[PDB]
Amino acid sequence: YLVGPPSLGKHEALLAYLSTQSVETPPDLLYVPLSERKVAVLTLPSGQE
Amino acid sequence: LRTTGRAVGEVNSLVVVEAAPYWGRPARLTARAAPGRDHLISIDREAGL
Amino acid sequence: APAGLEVEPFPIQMQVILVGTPEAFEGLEEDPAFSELFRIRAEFSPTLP
Repeated sequence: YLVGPPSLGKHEALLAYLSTQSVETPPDLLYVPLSERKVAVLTLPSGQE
Repeated sequence: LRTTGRAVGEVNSLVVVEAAPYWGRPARLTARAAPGRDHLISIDREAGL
Repeated sequence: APAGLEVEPFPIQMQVILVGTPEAFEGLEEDPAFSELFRIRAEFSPTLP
C-alpha cells in the first residue's frame, strides 16, 4: 500500500513501473456452475476457455 | 495598521487567514497590563463554558 | 433495472468555468483535491480603480 501527499502522481508512476513487469501467462478466469445455485471460480491455461 | 513609529504594548502580529483565501497578513494586537487578578485572560480563545 | 449500462472513462477535454461567491468556493478550497484540479481563480472585487 502506497502512502503519500496528494498531487504526487502516485497512480501514474505506479502504473508505469507495474507495466514494465512480466508475469507468465495469467490463467484465464471463468465461472463453473456446480449446481443450479452454486458457482465456482475456475482457472484455466490460456486458450483452454 | 501602523508600520511606523513606536507604541506601548501594541504589535502588528502576522497570521495566515483561513477564514479568507490563504495568505499571510498583519493584525493589531493589544495587551492590557492591569493590576488585579493573578489570572491572565485571552478573549480571542476564551468565550466561557 | 435487471442490468444497467456501464460507461467507460474517457480523457476529458472540457474547460469547466465555475461561478460563485468567494464564500461559495471557500467550502471547496479546504480539500487538497480541489487544488490539484483547479489552478485558475478569476477574481472579482467589489471595487475598481
